[PDB]
Amino acid sequence: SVMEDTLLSVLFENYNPKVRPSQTVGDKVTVRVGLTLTSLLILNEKNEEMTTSVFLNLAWTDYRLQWDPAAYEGIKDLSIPSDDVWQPDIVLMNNNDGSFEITLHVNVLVQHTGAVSWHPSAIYRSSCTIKVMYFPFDWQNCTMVFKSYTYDTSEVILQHALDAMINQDAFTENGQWSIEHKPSRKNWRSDDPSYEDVTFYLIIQRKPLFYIVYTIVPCILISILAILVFYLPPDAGEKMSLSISALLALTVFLLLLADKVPETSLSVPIIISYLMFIMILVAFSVILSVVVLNLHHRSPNTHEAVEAIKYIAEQLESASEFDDLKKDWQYVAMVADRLFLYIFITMCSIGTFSIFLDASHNVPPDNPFA
Amino acid sequence: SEHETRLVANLLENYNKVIRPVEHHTHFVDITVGLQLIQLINVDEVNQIVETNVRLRQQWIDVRLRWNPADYGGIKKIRLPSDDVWLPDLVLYNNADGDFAIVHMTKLLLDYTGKIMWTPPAIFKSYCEIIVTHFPFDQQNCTMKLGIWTYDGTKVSISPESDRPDLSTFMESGEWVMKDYRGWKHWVYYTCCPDTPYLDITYHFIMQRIPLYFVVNVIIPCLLFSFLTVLVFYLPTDSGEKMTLSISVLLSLTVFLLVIVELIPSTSSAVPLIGKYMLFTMIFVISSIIVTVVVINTHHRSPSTHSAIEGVKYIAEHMKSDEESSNAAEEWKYVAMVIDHILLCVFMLICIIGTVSVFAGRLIELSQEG
Amino acid sequence: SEHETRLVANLLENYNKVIRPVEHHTHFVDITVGLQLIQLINVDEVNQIVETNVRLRQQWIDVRLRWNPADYGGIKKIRLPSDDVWLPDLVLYNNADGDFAIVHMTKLLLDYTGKIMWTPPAIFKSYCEIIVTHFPFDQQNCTMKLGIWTYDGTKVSISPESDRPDLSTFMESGEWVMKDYRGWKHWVYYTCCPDTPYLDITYHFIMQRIPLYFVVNVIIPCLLFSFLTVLVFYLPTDSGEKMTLSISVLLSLTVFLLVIVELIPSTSSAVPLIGKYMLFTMIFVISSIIVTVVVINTHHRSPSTHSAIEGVKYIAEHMKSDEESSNAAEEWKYVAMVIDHILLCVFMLICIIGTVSVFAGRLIELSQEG
Amino acid sequence: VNEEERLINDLLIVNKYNKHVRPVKHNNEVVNIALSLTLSNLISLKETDETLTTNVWMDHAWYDHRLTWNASEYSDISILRLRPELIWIPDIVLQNNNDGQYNVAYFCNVLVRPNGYVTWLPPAIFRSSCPINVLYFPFDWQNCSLKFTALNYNANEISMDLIIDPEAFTENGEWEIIHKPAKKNIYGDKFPNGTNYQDVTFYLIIRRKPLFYVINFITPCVLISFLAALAFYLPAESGEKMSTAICVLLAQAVFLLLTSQRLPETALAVPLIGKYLMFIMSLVTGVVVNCGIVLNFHFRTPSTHSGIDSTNYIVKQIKEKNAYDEEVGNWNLVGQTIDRLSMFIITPVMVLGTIFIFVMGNFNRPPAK
Amino acid sequence: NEEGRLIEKLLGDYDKRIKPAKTLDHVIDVTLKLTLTNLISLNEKEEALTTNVWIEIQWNDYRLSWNTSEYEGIDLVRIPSELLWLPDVVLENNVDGQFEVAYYANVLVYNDGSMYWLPPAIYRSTCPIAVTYFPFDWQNCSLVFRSQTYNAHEVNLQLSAEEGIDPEDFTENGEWTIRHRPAKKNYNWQLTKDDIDFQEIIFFLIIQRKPLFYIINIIAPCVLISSLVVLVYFLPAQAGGQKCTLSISVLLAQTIFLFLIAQKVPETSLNVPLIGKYLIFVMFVSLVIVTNCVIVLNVSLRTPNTHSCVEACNFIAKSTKEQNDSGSENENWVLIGKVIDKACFWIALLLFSLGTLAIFLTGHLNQVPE
Repeated sequence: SVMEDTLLSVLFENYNPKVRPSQTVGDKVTVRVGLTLTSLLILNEKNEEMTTSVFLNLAWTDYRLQWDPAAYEGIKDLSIPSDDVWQPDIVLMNNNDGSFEITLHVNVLVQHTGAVSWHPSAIYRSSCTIKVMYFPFDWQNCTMVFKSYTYDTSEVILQHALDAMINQDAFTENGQWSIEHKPSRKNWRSDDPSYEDVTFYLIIQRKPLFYIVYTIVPCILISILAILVFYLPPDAGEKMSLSISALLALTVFLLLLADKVPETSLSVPIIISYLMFIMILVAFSVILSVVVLNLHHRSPNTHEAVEAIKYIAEQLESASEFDDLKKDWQYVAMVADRLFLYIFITMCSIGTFSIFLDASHNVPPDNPFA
Repeated sequence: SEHETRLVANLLENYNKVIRPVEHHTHFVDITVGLQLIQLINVDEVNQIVETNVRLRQQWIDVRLRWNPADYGGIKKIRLPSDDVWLPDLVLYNNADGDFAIVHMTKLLLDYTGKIMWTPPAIFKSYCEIIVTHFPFDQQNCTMKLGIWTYDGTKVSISPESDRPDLSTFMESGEWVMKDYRGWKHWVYYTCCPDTPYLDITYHFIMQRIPLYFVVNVIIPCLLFSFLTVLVFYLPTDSGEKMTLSISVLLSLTVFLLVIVELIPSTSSAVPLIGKYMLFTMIFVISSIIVTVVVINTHHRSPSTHSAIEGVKYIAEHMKSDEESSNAAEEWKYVAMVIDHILLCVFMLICIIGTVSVFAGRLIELSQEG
Repeated sequence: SEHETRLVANLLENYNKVIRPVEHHTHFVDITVGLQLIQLINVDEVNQIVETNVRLRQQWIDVRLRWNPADYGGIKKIRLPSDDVWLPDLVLYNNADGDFAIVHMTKLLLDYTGKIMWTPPAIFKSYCEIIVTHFPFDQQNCTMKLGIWTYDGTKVSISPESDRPDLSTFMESGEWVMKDYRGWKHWVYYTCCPDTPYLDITYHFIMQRIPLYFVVNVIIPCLLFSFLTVLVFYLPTDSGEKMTLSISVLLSLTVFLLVIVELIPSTSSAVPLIGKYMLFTMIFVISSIIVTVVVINTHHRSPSTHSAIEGVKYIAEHMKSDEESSNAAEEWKYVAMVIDHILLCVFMLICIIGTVSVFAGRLIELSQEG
Repeated sequence: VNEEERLINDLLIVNKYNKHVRPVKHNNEVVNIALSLTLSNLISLKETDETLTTNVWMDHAWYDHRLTWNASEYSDISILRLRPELIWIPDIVLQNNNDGQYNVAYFCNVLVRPNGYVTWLPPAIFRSSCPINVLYFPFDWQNCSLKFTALNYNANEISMDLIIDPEAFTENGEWEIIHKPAKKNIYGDKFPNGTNYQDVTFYLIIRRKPLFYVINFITPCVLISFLAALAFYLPAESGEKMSTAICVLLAQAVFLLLTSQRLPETALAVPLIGKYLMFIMSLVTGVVVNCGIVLNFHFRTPSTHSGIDSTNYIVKQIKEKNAYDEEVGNWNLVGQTIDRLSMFIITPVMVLGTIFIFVMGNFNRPPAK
Repeated sequence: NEEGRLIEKLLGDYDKRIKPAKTLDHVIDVTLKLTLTNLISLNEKEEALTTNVWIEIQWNDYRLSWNTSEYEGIDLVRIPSELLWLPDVVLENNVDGQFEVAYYANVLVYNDGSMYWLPPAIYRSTCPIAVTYFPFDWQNCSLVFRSQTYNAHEVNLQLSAEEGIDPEDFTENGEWTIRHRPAKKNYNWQLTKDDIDFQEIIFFLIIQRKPLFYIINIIAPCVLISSLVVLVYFLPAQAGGQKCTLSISVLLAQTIFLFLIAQKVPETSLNVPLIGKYLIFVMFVSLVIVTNCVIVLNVSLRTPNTHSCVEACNFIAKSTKEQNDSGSENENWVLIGKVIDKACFWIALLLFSLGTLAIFLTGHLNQVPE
């Protein structure tokens, strides 16, 4: 009773819905912003698009809602729909690639002397620079800048919790990636009067090892038929034609591979590294098989009286066997041996190279997890 | 205090939001547009659709918003939310594919005098020419008109604000590149009606396309195929033993050319390139076609290639000799003298066609690169 | 005039729309519903989705709408805005995949008495069985039940009105054809609860599907592939000298149909059918494989066809006689006789299992055709 | 008329009743709220990303003490309707599966009992991120956990107490629903200094995998394998089909490669385990290897891959001489090795082929354990 | 000039949902017209389209002719949507999607009570293009639209030219073309048996398409293909013995290519419309290509196999010569190529005929509808 109807009344009599919990132009209302992440569902590492979900915990004080006996001293804590406070119509300078879901228009926790607690989980369409640099083992970092899209920091100050909180705090276990750390730094670019956005850093690490495995098999298994086509010559010289069949076959195979590679990066591309040199490794088996094909080509051919008849017989046979013996002199196997071992150098050299680069790529550019 | 409540309430009462600050029958409501694309998110030259960042600077005056010491004296310039304002139905003429995004419920600023600005952070859906003339090396100028939508120059007039580039905030992630962009004003009166119609801002986007990755993959299997067909020439004249062997290649390669066709027309369908680009491939690819068919039909062009005891000896020797003849006949079929002709016949052809393909390639690259 | 203001004012005060014209503890609200289907713009047999239009002919009564010379007298039948009506949350039980569209904001039929109807040109997306047994020749009857959503019998009741076909306005551009369409009513009380539950209209769509496009191309490559198989068998007789050639065409054949089955899975899962069907193709074609298995295995089935001066004349003709009986050996295996049994053996067996394929295929359509 | 005008004026739902005020008899323990979960349908499953679109009947109950009516409300009709904005509605949040706001399970018509007890239960088209993990593929196919409850209120403003999942499991799913337990609870946490919001915890333990991919996929293996199997039987019956035998490698090779290509395609659409994916590609490689083996083994050997008297002696010389050539080749033939090859092809096919369904079983036995 | 009082006067009596109908037996005079401006999506196989229509709306309601303070002030007024009778437009046969931006827009009230309004609308529709619209003779797109609310005994729509156009702003990036746009104003009475006519707006659109790009992709390949097979056909006479199988390699290659085509463009017609006539020539000119193609191997399949001590021994050896000669003789009577050579000219003129039959007829199906 103690002026309850009175209080109650006066409050709703004088209280202003559309007003800011501050008095004039000054230090403003110090709103607390801090989100405990739920998990993330889709990383479009290719366009640098980020759809995650977290809690929008906001909290500041409404010294305009401090109650009295019944709602203050009666029930120190009571729930009341928002819709009555300035809400950070927050957009993300890079990210905020789309609207809020479970972000605004939801109830809030209002304390006795005016404290306000609003904890809503939400899904948000963002876009961070995971750029086409989300695959190097050295990976990269990003700028996630949150802030309102009609308000300018003049009638409120934004403030954070931790900066180490981490993003693996609610990292998706469903992620083909991994994370090292999440930096959180408060910002106010001076290119705009409006103090604004906060930059949040993603020192992301995404190592999904699954198909590069059977990709290796081509390179090496194709090599099987490759070393084979380079081995088949002094193995079965008649490989002559069958050889060409091999490369038709070998080339179509690698071209189909050419088919799956562009359409697969089509959703998760970054630096060429792997492709850069396998591209070379490609060109390598490609041309090596084709010049060996020219190795194959280079051969212009390969690619008394009684006794007289006898004598005429003696000369017939012998005469042309030298001729076909000439073909021997012409297609001997010197090259095959020499370049099948130049094949030895080439393929085992260029092989242990990307082997190496790849080797160097996973270990060397790994520690910049920062 | 200072007429506190009397101040605020009076203002609400006699003021109709929907009213347009019409001032006598003349100048119309003078309202100016000023678009600053902060940045672009994505574009589809094929479907000529773009999602872009726009901060619309909208200006106009409402002499009804002028004040005295009890509104301007309170705090010079202040923040009043939109609603109460008459929002020009802005519209991109041949564009407009989408609603202005974040135009709604934003705020504006009123001066001690009245002058108001409405500059809400937009990003929207666009629709501009690309025609099959945008992907050219010689580009096309995206004609984009902007201006008042349902009001005439007698009720209202949209005017421009300034010059500024489109590559000022052009997307570096675009598969295209900018030349220049200009925008000049205009008033459109129609021979239809004797009346004076709306005003408009006309954008002109002059940019040339094609990211270079494409460039390399395609022309190299061509010089690739060039060498196999090059081999298609040299293989036969230096070795007609694997004519059919090459039969294989002819199959494996035009099919390679066939499947490359699925890939690049979808590219074609993925990105609108001026068809006159297509003829490059047309004759080029098709000569691979006319040349083969002749080269290999010719490759193919050849009939079959692609005392008494003493007398016994002479009836027998005579048998060996006319078959001797016969052998020479079929060889008199596959000569190695003109396969050399076709070699230089066409290689000059290829160095002609090729250098002719390089011709227009080089030529308008003498125009584009400029 | 005629109690002008007194008549419309009184009507608004003591009139309510939230309420339903409940009349004592009995038959519920007499709801008369029906389908008036005149267009089926889009449907997918695969996902069993149907976006059609049916004017929702509703018919029921509310005495409160009865009038005298001051509303009936005004103009017999008057049409009132639907708002005043309690609109049922009708919905497709195992369907309802979409909102009804165009029902809101419409006209309502009122009578001097009270009779009322409102046939809304409702268009919506539906969801009913088609399963893999949707498009056979023997059809399936999509069970479509419709009735009040969240209201039980104790408050509202609906009932059929008339029988009307489904083909009355069935799509002549449909990839299907109708046979019959029946709709009877019922009330569903459940063993769960002792209560008397909602009423509903159950439609059953009986119609056979499948254009003949997929059909023409399944069988063409079959007969054509049976031509090459037929060649498969005949060649060893007319050209066994190309058994290897045969091999090539089996790599050919095999890849082609292995690729044919690729199409199937895409198309089949892209357009629904009862698996029992592909079973036909399965063994029939594994039959060409099982048979080429044996036939070419059998085709390759064979070991390798897959004085003293007087003295040497004798060592010599000896040389010749040894080899001659020897060449007789390889021909001893390629007897050119079993080759004719294999094509006839299988020609009959393919003419028979083909006629077998032909059998259930036609039997099933001597069932469908019906 | 029995005080009806007056009484609903007494309740005035919106005006007299505090709809923005939840009748929890003021600050105390809580309003006894109860949630009931019944899945009406499961339309889409995404095993790979642990996401599910499913329909639920959001059966809700709580007593609205200000809702109790009198004769011309209560007894006039011991049951009546009242919209959401005129009925207190729990703010049920799908705790770990509402990362996709609820549809038409929102502000819907509710049921008004006579003595305040109210009943609101409409349909929920929802999306969830259930505990798939890369362990939602072994045969147990995990247990999908979900919690439901009134999000906003705590343990002194709300108490929610507590149906099979296969009750409305979708029959067009590529999986199988084995069980679905239901038990409510309430729980505070470390950073919170007080207990609150009670919830409906419903675990769904399921299983899935086709008996169809097995069909057309192993099918080609014994068919293809017989080719490679015959491959070694065929080197005997007629190894002379050198080039043509070579053709088949190209051909059995191109077949092999994109077969594996279709594999990841459906793979990405499905998080496949490492245990199974290897037996597939391991064994096709077994043939791939032996195709390469086929190569060499099929082309591996170096070669198989007195005057009148004077004259004819010349021929007997040329005779014998190239007879040495002729034979230098059969030296290479290596034919008494033939059977052992295809015998030691049989043995291994038996070894590995068995090793797989041997392993098939050694893991087929323990789950059935 | 009573400016305030007048506004306030009518608003007193101002009636919303009531039509400006003098009385009830002669309806109001409603004017409408549409100027096409965007034909956004042509999915002819499903008969649907999306267009930005200028909905020129006009009618009369002197319920607000004004005085000196509003009529005379300015013979022009722009008053909000929700403030006068509004035609809820829709295309009977087409509009399958509620209008977008076609309503809720500023209307126009001159001074005598003339009302003008014109919102732009992007919406979906379903015009003809039913197993026809792909010819050279075009199916006239007939769209009739009217208010879907009331019927012509109270409402009456007007129109204008029914002779003059759809190509007014027919899109230049359409894969088609328009040649005429007729439009009639009419009453309501359809096949379905509806009475009380509500007038509507008929939209004829007989348009052309088929600007083939795929034509020569189809035309040069087939010639290359025909030649390829004619290679198969004449190349044999030129080709060596190792060519029978040579020819085969081509069949394999020829149809690998073939059904790949069969898979390529069939896709084409499913994503876009369909028609069988043009379809018939291809597959059957294609099946004949295949036919004489396999016929060829069956042709290069046909033929039987081409697919004193001194003297006693001199006697017998002179026999192996004549003996084997009889054998090589075999070859003769077997491979005397009467059938083959003639097979070249067989397909040749047959080629000319298949071609002439087809392109001559394509000449016709372009020339009758020309």
